[PDB]
Amino acid sequence: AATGSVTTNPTSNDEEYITQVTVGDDTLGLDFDTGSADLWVFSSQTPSSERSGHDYYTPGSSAQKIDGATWSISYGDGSSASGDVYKDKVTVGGVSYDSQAVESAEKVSSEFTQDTANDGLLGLAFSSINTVQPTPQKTFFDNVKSSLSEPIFAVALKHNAPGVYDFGYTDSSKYTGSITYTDVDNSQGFWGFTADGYSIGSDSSSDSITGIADTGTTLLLLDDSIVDAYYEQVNGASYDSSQGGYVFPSSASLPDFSVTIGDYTATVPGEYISFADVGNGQTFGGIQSNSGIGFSIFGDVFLKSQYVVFDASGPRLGFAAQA
Ligand SMILES: *[C@H]1O[C@H](CO)[C@@H](O)[C@H](O)[C@@H]1O
Repeated sequence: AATGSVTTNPTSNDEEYITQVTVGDDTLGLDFDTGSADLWVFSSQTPSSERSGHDYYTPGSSAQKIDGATWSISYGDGSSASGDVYKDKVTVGGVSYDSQAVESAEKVSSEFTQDTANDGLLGLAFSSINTVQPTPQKTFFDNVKSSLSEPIFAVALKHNAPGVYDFGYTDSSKYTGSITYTDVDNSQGFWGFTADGYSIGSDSSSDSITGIADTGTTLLLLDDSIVDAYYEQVNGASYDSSQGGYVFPSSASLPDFSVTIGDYTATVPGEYISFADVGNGQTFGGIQSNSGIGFSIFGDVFLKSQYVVFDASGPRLGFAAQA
């Protein structure tokens, strides 16, 4: 079909969002990641002991191995995954591509194994950063975009509730008002953009913020200057060394945080900033430092209050308030 949509649901505390997709003859839940250009899956090649409890892909009659191709992805916490590659049919809510490069996991870390609801990743960043070697592969969106009514996909992640991913069109029932666009910087392979300004509570700043829209990241990661400024507004807040971030009394009042895009305000309700309970009557904040990254990451904490349009023409990023 020229258009299609899929339901996406969050795991506990909105840590990640999983979306069902069909790969070959199998159906499994993958993490749609606009910060990655790889589509990898738990498979029949993954050790039985490592895929226990997971839905997985078994390369069948429609699979065509890309002989000699390998892939490997490493994460901050140390988690990793790697394996080989096959081309096969991938279908996302009616939109499919018959020969999508599917990266089969031959090994994954204990963290991945323990996260039984997560059976892989479906990268939505630019193909320029796909990790397959010796020759990188095209992402799903890159393969199907010309066949869509419009070369775009949109995301409306939600807090503790079902959300959606739209391909080839925007769904007017998911947002209010009109969509406001801003130019995208894909030089690093990400959906990079620059917010014109921001505001902590009712205190606005005329300074811009440059970063990327990443559905695969849990929190809203900003510059220390801004993170420190935000928690200065939260009574009892403090940096918890053992938690690796700012925490505060679970009952503390949290101000909203918004960023300005053109004439539109993308507001993160203070409610979403109270991320997770860490015991002792303390809560871990949804806003944390982007230290080490070099730039800001507009992750799920931020995205789940917005309807975001990823437009390949430009490219550009659009924002609108969720209905
Ligand atoms: C994708 O979405 C378009 C626009 O709503 C539909 O016309 C099509 O049938 C498919 O559901």
